[PDB]
Amino acid sequence: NIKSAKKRAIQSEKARKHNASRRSMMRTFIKKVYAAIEAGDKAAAQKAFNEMQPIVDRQAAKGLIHKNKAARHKANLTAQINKLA
Amino acid sequence: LSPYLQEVAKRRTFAIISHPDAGKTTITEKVLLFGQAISITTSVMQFPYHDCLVNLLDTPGHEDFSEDTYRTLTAVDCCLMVIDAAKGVEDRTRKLMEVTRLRDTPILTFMNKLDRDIRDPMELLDEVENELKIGCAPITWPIGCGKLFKGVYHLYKDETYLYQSGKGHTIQEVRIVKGLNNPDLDAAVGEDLAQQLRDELELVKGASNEFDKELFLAGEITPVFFGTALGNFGVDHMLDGLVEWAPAPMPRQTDTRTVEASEDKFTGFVFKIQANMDPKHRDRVAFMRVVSGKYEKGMKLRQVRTAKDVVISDALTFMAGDRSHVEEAYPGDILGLHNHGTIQIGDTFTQGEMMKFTGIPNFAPELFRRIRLKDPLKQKQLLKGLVQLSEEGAVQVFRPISNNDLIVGAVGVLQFDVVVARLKSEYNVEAVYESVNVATARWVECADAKKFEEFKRKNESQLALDGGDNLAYIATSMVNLRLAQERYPDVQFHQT
Amino acid sequence: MVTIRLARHGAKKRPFYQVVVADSRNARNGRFIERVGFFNPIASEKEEGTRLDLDRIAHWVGQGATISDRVAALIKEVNKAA
Amino acid sequence: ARYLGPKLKLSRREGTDLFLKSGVRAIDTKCKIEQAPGQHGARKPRLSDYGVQLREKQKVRRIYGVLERQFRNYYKEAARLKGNTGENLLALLEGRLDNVVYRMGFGATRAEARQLVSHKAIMVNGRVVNIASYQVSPNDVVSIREKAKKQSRVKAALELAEQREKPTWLEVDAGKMEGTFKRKPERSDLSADINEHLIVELYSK
RNA sequence: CUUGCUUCUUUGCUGACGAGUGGCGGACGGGUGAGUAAUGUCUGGGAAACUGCCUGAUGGAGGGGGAUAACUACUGGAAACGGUAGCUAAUACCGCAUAACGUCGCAAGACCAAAGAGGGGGACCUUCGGGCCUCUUGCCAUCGGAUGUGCCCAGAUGGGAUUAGCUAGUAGGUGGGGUAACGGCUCACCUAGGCGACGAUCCCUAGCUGGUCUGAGAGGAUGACCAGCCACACUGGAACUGAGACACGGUCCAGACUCCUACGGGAGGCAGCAGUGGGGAAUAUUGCACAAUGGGCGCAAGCCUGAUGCAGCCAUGCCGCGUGUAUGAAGAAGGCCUUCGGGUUGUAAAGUACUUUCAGCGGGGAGGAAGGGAGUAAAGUUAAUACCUUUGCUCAUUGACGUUACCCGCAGAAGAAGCACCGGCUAACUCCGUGCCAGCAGCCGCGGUAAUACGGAGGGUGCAAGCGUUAAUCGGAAUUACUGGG
Ligand SMILES: Nc1nc2c(ncn2[C@@H]2O[C@H](COP(=O)(O)OP(=O)(O)CP(=O)(O)O)[C@@H](O)[C@H]2O)c(=O)[nH]1
Repeated sequence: NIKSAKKRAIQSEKARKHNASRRSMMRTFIKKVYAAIEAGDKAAAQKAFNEMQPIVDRQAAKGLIHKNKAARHKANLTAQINKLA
Repeated sequence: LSPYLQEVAKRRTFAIISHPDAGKTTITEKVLLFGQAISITTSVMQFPYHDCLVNLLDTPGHEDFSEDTYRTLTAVDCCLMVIDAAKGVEDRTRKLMEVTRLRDTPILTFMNKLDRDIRDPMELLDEVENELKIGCAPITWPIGCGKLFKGVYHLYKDETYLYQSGKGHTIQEVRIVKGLNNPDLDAAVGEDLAQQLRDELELVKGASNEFDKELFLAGEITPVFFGTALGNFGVDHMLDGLVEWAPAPMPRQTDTRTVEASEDKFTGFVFKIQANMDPKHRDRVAFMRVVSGKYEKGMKLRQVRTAKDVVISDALTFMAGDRSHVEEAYPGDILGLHNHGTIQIGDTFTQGEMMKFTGIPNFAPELFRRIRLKDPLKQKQLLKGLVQLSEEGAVQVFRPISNNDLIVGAVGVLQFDVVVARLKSEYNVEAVYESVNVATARWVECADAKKFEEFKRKNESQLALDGGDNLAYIATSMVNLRLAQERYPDVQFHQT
Repeated sequence: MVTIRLARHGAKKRPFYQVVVADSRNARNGRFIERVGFFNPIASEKEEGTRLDLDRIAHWVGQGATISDRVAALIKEVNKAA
Repeated sequence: ARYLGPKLKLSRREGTDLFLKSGVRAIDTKCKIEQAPGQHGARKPRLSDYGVQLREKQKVRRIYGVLERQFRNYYKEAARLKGNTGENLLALLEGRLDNVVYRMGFGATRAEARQLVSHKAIMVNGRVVNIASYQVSPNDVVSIREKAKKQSRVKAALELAEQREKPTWLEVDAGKMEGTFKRKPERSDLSADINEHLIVELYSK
């Protein structure tokens, strides 16, 4: 529709790559740790967990993650990596 | 030296009037080209023109038509005539000159159809000056006869232009030759034909008069102009004459005195209710006389005949024919407003001057056939929408008491206008015609109180409702009107 | 955001306001938590012109209710020392 | 709203004197009362139960000048009050302002009292009242404003007030035309003739 | 050229302000009940939760970097609408330091953030960009309160058995993933369970409720206007932004319908306010203003608000007032009846004396108005009598309604009464005209040449700016009987 307030549309377009791209790289790091779960190497699992922890806490800080999803990821992933180790 | 009056002077009026089959539509469509912007409609073109902003106002040209122009030649200060040579000065032109002599309008004429055969110029000017008893002063004359018209030779401008064929679609320019006695012009045109043209210009200089400015306002010696409407040539020189010859828009008569074009209290009364094309709505029209007073966006008009303060903020300007946005303008223009069955023809407007004008021309029409409601479902579109057309000057719908056989009033003959108008968004009934005899003039009359009551009493089955809740009597013969005159209806008479 | 505001009840050309605690996303005559007091602007000098219970108002101030201009003017009308 | 017609035909129609033609003059005997209500008034009717109910209702109404919807509103107001309906209905009929102006003697008939109320002359408690159906509260004072006081029309019609019973529940000053309203009238004080029970019978079904 | 009178190019240096980046609002206000028989609503509980804007408490707010719009040069398209190559700012974006009762973990341990702006100024210091001191406001993290939202259970919430079997992500469990959160919400494995005659599955209908009407009550229909919830935004599906939408005036795709085109492609969704076509017996103005409230943004002044406050139309419903009152017999004229004596219309009308509600006109004139702006004084704050908050106090004031409500004056009964019925139910009688015809009628029923029933006249009755008819609900109808039948 013809409206002066169409700026929130394309600006959300300006969002829908970048923030989501961050989410993209976030979940791939999570999937990387799942590769360690398919690897059996507990040292590589600990290294991947230490690699994914500050970026997922930063994504929980920037409003994308609501600090309970990332808490659930840290919880069940910590449970997997100390059940394996 | 305020700019308000300086652009009052930049607003001028030329409507157009002519003979049937003369070329109103082609010349208006080609003046649409000149500013970078049969016959059943009216159209107003304001303009995007450079020097001034001179309005147009079309009208259907016939004898059964053109009851529009009897009351909108009162609106327009000037007059454009279009006369063909095959048609000449006929009864149409005599009726239009009988109209224009009553108000002394300045008249510039335009001889059209230069592609076909045209008689001798002196014979046509003698026909004008004899059958109109009004002189003229020619400026040019084109070349020869038939299809040989390929130039224009000015006298008071001393400019010689040539012509190219097939320019009806695009705007093209032909090169300019300055001199009058140029032998290269005689080689490009033709030597003997140019010598005949120079001899005819010498006959013009020896058998005519010169131009006037104070007698141009009365219209005694009306100037002529030449050229075709299809060849994109002859009307390009009209614009300079429209700028230079036409005056300021004149004052118009009221009951008290003439109201000038420098005062206030906007005098925009309604001239025509036009034959409306309906996308989704009516709005009825408001063509106005707002010569006096510059518009305001939130102005509150005053209906004088009902004496009410009516807030009207929406006003349409006719920019290039399309009904444009909400726009205010400079005085000397014609608007269009949004009415719903409230304003009739000639309803005056001021800001407190509770007086009336001297207009209201056009009264009565012959009585044609009927409404008999084919596909009789949904009668309400003709019980409203033709009574909507009953406020117009061409149509006055007559309702008899028996609730069937409703008479369409026509003052002309061709009722195909209403038949085509019955195929609109709110018009869906056909009503194909036949022959039914109802004779003439349902002469409208509404007498003073206590005396027309017994007249309703004695022949209560012989009345008929009209458009606008009137009761003329009933007109089947002249003998019944003689009995009505014998019945003595003393009346405060208004014709409507 | 909760607020204390007028509700504009009454009849046509007869206003009768209802000072009331309600959320800002609710309508004027819409949903409210509870009502406290009332105000009548056309109330001339008679037996009663304005009732206003300051205890619940102080309780909603202790919760974070934003007071509008007319309600603050009614608080300055119902003065603690006057 | 108002009848404005044959006010003396109604007294022949009910048979009893409805006091619509009270006037300066006494009991008229100028219309052949009780023997000619109309054209076929010599007939003796069957006069059934609903007949006497309707005659009693229209008798009380054309005494008090109240229309039917308005009297049904008075019955609905009297039905929800305490005590009994029949006393409360006649108390609400007496509580009309034009009836109080009639009992004070400020006008000969009831329509004259209604006109005197309507023409901004009757003023109670310092506030002028135009509606004749004004419910008169107890302990009020009614009078006439100084711009409309004693233009003779109150005066001679006050002499009729010297011939009436002059009831107990209201007192007139008769020196400055300032009446004084008092407690509500008892059933055994107002005119001793009309029957509320037939009205209760008619509005009970 | 009247040399400080006027003309006039630069100049963001100010008051302010198109467009642009950014923050908030757009998820509220408004419209409709299409869909929906339980994914909905109501009643009552519950935890496995969220919560911007409001507010309380406790701490931080340190140090850096890279792009980009707007702006330039070229260029595509008719328009809608961009692309390429450069420059720049932020409360826009992204790293680094730093953390706690915050997140994970049994603990050890690991990790997580920001943003600064506006006003005034003493000393010092000014590369003279300003630091610095104070106030206001904004930001980040946590614990909370309130508000609103998400989720679960029980009961209640139409008909049909001429609908008796339904279900395969179906029922449960384990494990992985996903949601602010439990959850077959979603996938891998195991078992055959689960619903149902106290109506499962299927069809039709329907937004639900507080409530409305009727009824003594129990009940019956309804739920239109006021209000709460749900659902929808030409149809369907889908995600993003955002705390809150899987979105009326946001995006994309597929379909239907109008319009433009320079034919390459685009614009649109009044179940918003107005208004129009069509439908139908039936429903309004393309009006004024933020004066007041409320909502959004801003410190504030100010801006928007078709919500609202009103104005216009419609007797649609209720209420009130008036259309005169007193007197007035020759018991006039005219109409109707008659036993032609007379009666009725009828104190009705004429006449006389007063008065003018409401309309017409001419003048005063509240209240809906609180606030906000400027100036002054005092108390806080601070180094500060400067800035800012608050309270008295002085001035100019803020009304669409509005030619306001209301009051006074002018004139003249002057402008203002109709509709149904008259055999019984049920209020009221005759005459004339047809003649089982014309016709009336809610039921019984009249009219066949003496009609209290049809039509007309007179008179009366009833209601009153309304009156009759039609359509719907309840009562009477205890003729759906649970109260209260056989
Ligand atoms: N070749 C040519 N044909 C012309 C010219 N002017 C008019 N015509 C033709 O003459 C006819 C006139 O058409 P039109 O413009 O409608 O005439 P009109 O004057 O508007 C009709 P009316 O007088 O009723 O309003 C058309 O066929 C048009 O093509 C001209 O200059 N050249």
